[PDB]
Amino acid sequence: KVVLGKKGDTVELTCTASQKKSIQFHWKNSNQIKILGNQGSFLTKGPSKLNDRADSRRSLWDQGNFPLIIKNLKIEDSDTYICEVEDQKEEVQLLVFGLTALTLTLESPPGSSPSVQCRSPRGKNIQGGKTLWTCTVLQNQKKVEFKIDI
Amino acid sequence: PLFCATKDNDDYQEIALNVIEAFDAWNNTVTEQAVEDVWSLFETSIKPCVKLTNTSVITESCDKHYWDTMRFRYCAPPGFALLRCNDTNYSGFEPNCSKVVAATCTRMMETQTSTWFGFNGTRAENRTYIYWHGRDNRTIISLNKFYNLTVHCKRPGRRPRQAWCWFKGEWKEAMKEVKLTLAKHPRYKGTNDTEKIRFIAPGERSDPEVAYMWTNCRGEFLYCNMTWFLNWVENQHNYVPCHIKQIINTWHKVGKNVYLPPREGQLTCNSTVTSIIANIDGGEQTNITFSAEVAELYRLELGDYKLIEVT
Ligand SMILES: *[C@@H]1O[C@H](CO)[C@@H](O[C@@H]2O[C@H](CO)[C@@H](O[C@@H]3O[C@H](CO)[C@@H](O)[C@H](O)[C@@H]3O)[C@H](O)[C@H]2NC(C)=O)[C@H](O)[C@H]1NC(C)=O
Ligand SMILES: *[C@@H]1O[C@H](CO)[C@@H](O[C@@H]2O[C@H](CO)[C@@H](O)[C@H](O)[C@H]2NC(C)=O)[C@H](O)[C@H]1NC(C)=O
Ligand SMILES: *[C@@H]1O[C@H](CO)[C@@H](O)[C@H](O)[C@H]1NC(C)=O
Ligand SMILES: *[C@@H]1O[C@H](CO)[C@@H](O)[C@H](O)[C@H]1NC(C)=O
Ligand SMILES: *[C@@H]1O[C@H](CO)[C@@H](O)[C@H](O)[C@H]1NC(C)=O
Ligand SMILES: *[C@@H]1O[C@H](CO)[C@@H](O)[C@H](O)[C@H]1NC(C)=O
Ligand SMILES: *[C@@H]1O[C@H](CO)[C@@H](O)[C@H](O)[C@H]1NC(C)=O
Repeated sequence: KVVLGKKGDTVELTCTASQKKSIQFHWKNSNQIKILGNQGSFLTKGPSKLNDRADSRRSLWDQGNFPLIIKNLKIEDSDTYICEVEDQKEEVQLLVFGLTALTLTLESPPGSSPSVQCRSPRGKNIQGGKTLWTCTVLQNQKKVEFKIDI
Repeated sequence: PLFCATKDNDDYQEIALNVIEAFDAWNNTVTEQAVEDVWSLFETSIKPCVKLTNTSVITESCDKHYWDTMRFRYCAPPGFALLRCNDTNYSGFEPNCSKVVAATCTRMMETQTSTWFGFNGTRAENRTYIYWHGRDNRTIISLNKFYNLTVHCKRPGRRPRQAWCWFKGEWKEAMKEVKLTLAKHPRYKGTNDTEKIRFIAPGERSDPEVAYMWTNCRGEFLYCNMTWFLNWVENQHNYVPCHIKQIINTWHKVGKNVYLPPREGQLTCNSTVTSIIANIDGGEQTNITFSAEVAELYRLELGDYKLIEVT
């Protein structure tokens, strides 16, 4: 699974589990450093950079859903995040980029080399790389659309 | 549904049975009911004025009564019976316990609620042993009563919401014993043995009850800062400052309870420390971080039981 979000937006990284007995979920990153998890109805938060921005809908814990919510994204918040309950573990890759402004620039995570492509309402494709109506950046299957003004 | 006798006590001797049974501290209807019942006792012992749930605000009659009757005992419902793993090698999970015994009712269970440490437990013996989850590395650690471990907290007496707690006892060597018995437990798991095995607090950005050590004294919820107690026993004091709160987060359900302001007098409690609640992250180095899982207290108290049906 991959999710991609716009810098300064929130994303809800989903994680779900089918156990009737009461369990402890964990979220961590590629480095195996913990961002958050539960202990009963309490929320526990590891020493990661995310904290402040990292949270979960606790009201959904009782029925299996253990989401990781990051608010106000930052390019370096891009990572492969892992939700573990016990022995199972879902992964979710997050990749976040925004558009500065016209020479347009696309700051992305290091590792990802994306391409922005902008198309006007009746005028057509201006496709590039990092530097350059609706601007779409491409990575994996989907992209994320943007904006322009005259 | 197990009948929950109050207080009984201790005329409930047991008998050896020539059988093999599977035991589990977590997947277990005795401990699963214990947790619910303790949660129910939690809301009646210290009475909340308001309860905030996402959707609603529940206001009820509160005051400053405090039920100190913290011990109870289960007995089997009709057509069922209690078995127990009387093997000393039990570590909260065993599919082939051959030392099975049977009783009419369970041992005494301590109903107190706390994080990091369990207090006034039954199940204190002359050994440190470790209940360890079947799946997962959730654990509750019994401490050895050889080392005369207590906690002793007071609020004078001056400032209405401040308090200290002294950790009396041979903690120096009780704590290295738990480190050492983890090192030769059937899940070491990646470990060097001592020195490069350490106790760790959860993040401060965690809930108050996780970040601080939650407990109560004379019906007042204290929250203490454990950094001095952690500096002592790793690297600096055998006491800690704790501060009282009225808004607290509920351990079992998602919500907040608001309580009345503290008592006027000198508060003081004498408590025997009997368990560490923790999670073991084994390093191939390892860290044992303290937990606020709470329900696991009751899994130490009754996790060696099993309710079987007689058809
Ligand atoms: C662990 O066990 C001890 C012993 O039962 C608990 O402390 C005892 O419990 C309450 C307060 O927590 C005290 O009872 C009250 O005493 C005052 C007079 O000081 C009186 O006004 C009340 O009517 C009531 O009798 C009791 O003094 C206290 N005793 C000792 C020796 O500490 C303790 O609270 C337990 N710890 C936990 C964390 O549950
Ligand atoms: C319990 O902790 C251990 C750590 O000792 C974990 O089990 C494996 O540990 C080795 C190295 O010690 C790693 O290479 C494996 O990846 C770990 N296995 C996993 C994550 O399944 C393990 O994290 C914990 N046990 C469970 C059931 O989660
Ligand atoms: C339970 O085991 C202990 C020691 O392991 C023993 O002393 C005791 O007599 C046993 N009781 C029964 C009923 O088997
Ligand atoms: C839970 O315990 C019961 C009885 O010991 C058993 O039938 C079941 O397989 C156990 N595990 C789960 C996951 O339900
Ligand atoms: C009691 O505990 C201590 C500390 O672990 C141990 O050294 C001693 O041998 C034990 N004594 C008995 C009688 O079991
Ligand atoms: C154990 O600690 C308690 C509480 O401080 C104390 O009263 C007692 O004298 C200590 N020693 C023994 C042997 O019980
Ligand atoms: C405990 O005190 C330390 C030492 O200054 C402090 O850094 C920390 O914020 C306190 N703990 C918590 C959970 O706030």
